[PDB]
Amino acid sequence: SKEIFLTVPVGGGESLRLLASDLQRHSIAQLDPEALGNIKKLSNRLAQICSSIRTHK
Amino acid sequence: SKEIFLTVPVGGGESLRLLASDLQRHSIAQLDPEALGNIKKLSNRLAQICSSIRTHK
Repeated sequence: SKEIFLTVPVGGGESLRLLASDLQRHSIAQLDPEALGNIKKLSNRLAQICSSIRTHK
Repeated sequence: SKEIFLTVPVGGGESLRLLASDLQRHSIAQLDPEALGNIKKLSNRLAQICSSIRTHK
């Protein structure tokens, strides 16, 4: 494991392998309703951590 | 694999396991300079896909 990726199990079984070096839109737009919710929260919460970090200091 | 998580290899070896159900801030603030860059892009690009999807239609 060298590259970064997200694991979003389609529905509730097989886990998906989507690398950040590409981040396919459809791969996420083909998930289940419950999945879309998790993803949205993933980016939202994450975005908060970044700003919280001091990169200008 | 049922829960969603991100894999950010610290420096360049062992991959990290950070679930989205918690998303630890420090775990990301302790990574390497090259890692922080990838993460920031991960959330940015992802955020675009969401808005691209039609959830109001």
